[PDB]
Amino acid sequence: EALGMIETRGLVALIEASDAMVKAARVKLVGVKQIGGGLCTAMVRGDVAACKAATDAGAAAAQRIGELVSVHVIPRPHGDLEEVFPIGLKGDSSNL
Amino acid sequence: EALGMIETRGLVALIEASDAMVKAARVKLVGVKQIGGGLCTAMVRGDVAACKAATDAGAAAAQRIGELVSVHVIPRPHGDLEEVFPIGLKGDSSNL
Amino acid sequence: EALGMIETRGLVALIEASDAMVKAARVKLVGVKQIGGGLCTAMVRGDVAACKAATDAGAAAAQRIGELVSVHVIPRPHGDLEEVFPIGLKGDSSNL
Amino acid sequence: EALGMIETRGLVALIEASDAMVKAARVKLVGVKQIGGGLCTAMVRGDVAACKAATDAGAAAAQRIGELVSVHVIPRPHGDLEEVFPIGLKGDSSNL
Amino acid sequence: EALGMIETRGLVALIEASDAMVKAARVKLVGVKQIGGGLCTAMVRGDVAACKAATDAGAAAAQRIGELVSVHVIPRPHGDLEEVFPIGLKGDSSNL
Amino acid sequence: EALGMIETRGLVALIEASDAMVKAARVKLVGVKQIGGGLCTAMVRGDVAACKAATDAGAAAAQRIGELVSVHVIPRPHGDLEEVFPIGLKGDSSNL
Repeated sequence: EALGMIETRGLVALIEASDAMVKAARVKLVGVKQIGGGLCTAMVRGDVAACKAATDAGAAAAQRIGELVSVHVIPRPHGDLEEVFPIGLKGDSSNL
Repeated sequence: EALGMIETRGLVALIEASDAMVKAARVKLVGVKQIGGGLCTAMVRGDVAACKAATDAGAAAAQRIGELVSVHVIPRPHGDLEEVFPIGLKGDSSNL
Repeated sequence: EALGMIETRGLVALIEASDAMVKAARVKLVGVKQIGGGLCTAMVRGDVAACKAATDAGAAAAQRIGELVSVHVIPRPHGDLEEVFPIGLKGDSSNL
Repeated sequence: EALGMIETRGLVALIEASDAMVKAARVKLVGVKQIGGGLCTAMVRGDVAACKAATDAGAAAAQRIGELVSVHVIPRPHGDLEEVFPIGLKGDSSNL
Repeated sequence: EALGMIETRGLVALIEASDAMVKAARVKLVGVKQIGGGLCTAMVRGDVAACKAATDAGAAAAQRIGELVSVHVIPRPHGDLEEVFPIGLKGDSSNL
Repeated sequence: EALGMIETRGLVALIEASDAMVKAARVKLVGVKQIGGGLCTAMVRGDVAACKAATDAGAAAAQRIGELVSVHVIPRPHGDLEEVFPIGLKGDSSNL
């Protein structure tokens, strides 16, 4: 499955962006990660088309209420990514 | 149930904003999350009307004593949001 | 019991502010929370009068040695606050 | 094995940089570490040639979408590094 | 016992300041706490005279190599402080 | 044993500085600590001569690729330091 991601500065932009992604396409919200500085990121998985609709829906909403840091789709993420980041079809992670 | 959220820069604005939300409407404070940078966020659930009264009460108070980062109501949050964020009618989360 | 709170930027202001609060009135220091950015907050509980004496004693001291972010008393905090914040007469929290 | 590393300010640059590294050379993504301030770092291991191809692929991508903080290859990292940093051929670490 | 405290921006100032405090007087290093933003604080306990010698030794050293945020002695800290902060003659705390 | 320390703003400077320290002298990397703000610090132990060679090797490298915050050797660190900081000849710490 492809991967879509949205970064926001502020958590309410990011929760709203996520609700938008998920309502706008068959994508699944799989995890969310903050890195300090107030930066936070949501990840979704689904079909490549969906992740483009998703992240495009989610970017819209973020910008209406927050501050988008970045939006991006990786169509075919390396399986190696699922080991290290909270982007994985089964609660595999991002809790340490 | 709808979802209301308030972000503040500083925790005493946010505790006061929360006491305000909860006193002003039938909404329930369900969790609170910081993301570094001194940003912190409270979430409430209740009827759509309540979450508008709540967050409108809470914004007032925040601004009197702190620095509101953002206020917002999502009337019908996707169930997918409850998996990933501390917005959930049963201590399901935001402890890892 | 009422609730008093002091925010400081820097932890030595905040420890001194707390020693001040607690020496100046019958209030009890119940917890302390940092939110990154170097922001940290102390909470006390006691009679409404005490929490005004407390926080007024604590603000004085903070400002002599640090940087007060904010001071504030909520006379009758909603019981809902004790679920989510380290403001509670019994080590109920703020450890996750 | 050599060690390659990419730092980004923002996590979506860094996830994209990583997918790039790993697709562009026989290197293995071994861990990722944030240090607050929104700084985050990915580490890869492989042959010296690979880690140069990797990190050069990963830098490209980071800069297209984010803000690279730094890129660098250490051809022959001291074994002492594997004790203290998440750069190690076997989930040995960076969880405390 | 009295309480002395030093705040530094940067951890090597703070480790050096601590070695200084402890070599210069009969005070005991009891804990150290960071609050993000790169702020970190060391606490010592001993006789009031010692904590003045200590913190005065420690301030000197900090300023030679770092950035002192603040220095301060509280001669007779409320017992309530030992519940909430890492200032306590017996590893009672500051691990949650 | 003496103690050497390097602070960097950015983790790849710091990993490179460490590989340098350890290759340049008989010193041992004993731990590493971040304090938010993107500040991170490595500690080494060895003979006083070594820790001067080490930290001097490590500073060089840091500055070529990052931003050194500070370098410093304490020849004879108080045993009290090993209780509170990740500077200790036996995985005693800095995990809470």
